[PDB]
Amino acid sequence: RFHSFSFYELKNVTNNFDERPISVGGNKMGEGGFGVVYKGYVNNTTVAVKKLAITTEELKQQFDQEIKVMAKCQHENLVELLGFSSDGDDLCLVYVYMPNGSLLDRLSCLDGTPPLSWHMRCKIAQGAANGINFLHENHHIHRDIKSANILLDEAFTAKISDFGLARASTVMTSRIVGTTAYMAPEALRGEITPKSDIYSFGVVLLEIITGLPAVDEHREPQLLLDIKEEIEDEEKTIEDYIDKKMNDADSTSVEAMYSVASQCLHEKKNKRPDIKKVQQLLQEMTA
Ligand SMILES: CC(C)Oc1nc2nn([C@]34CO[C@](C)(C3)C4)cc2cc1C(=O)Nc1cccn([C@@H]2C[C@@H]2F)c1=O
Repeated sequence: RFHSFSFYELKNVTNNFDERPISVGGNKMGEGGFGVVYKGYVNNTTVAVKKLAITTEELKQQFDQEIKVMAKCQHENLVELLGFSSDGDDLCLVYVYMPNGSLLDRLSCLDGTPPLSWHMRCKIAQGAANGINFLHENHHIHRDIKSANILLDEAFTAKISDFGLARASTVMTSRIVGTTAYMAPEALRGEITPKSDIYSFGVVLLEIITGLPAVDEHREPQLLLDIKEEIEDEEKTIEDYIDKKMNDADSTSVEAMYSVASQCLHEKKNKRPDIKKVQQLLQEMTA
């Protein structure tokens, strides 16, 4: 069901992979560890084209791993692969365009976008949990859950992205991959489990509550997961950290979200809630 592109087609529709940012008149919209994301225009449709940039064989394995997961993983809250380019030296993945970009950039109001309302933040968290539930229900571990990997369409529907590190689902690995500021302690040690996705989602819930990135070079505490200490050690309250760029943050619902995040962020994996419980708790917050 995926359209095979020749590489030259993608070169043509991405202004020959103009690496300049969109604002500078280029085609680059963002980047990750595994490739650079470009805006493309194919058959009157705006698309996202990720050109993959780790040993070369491993890059191909991740390329195909995204294809295999995407082939079986279709959901409202998962980004949709449209096609690929495997011919040529470079590897390309073509996705449905997401007009409102990443949750990370929207939380930071990048490029002048308005602050997200608390009501929309709750819907986004629910949508993201629905996507993770689909992955876990179909026996997949994302392994890179983070706000940069939660994309938003024109209606701000949340869509989980980047299944290159995804795995089927005790099991350990020589390769520790992920985003350290979001990873569970067991994941930092090479353990591979769906419970590590829950911990990373807890950091995301914290980013949503506070509007702060998971790590900020010029910030103390520099890691957001550390603020869970100040709350439990009574050094600070969740009030002190609630994003001030909001006018509709009911205290009860916000404290409800911190509770879900706190449970997700227990260092012991087996004490973490499962995704269905996380779904249930998040639904109960808006009820
Ligand atoms: C987060 C970055 C990397 O992506 C985007 N940023 C955007 N910023 N803006 C706007 C518009 O007006 C603004 C003020 C600037 C917001 C629109 C965007 C669309 C995207 C996009 O469609 N991005 C992906 C779609 C599908 C998949 N993947 C995964 C990487 C794999 F391919 C994507 O990254």
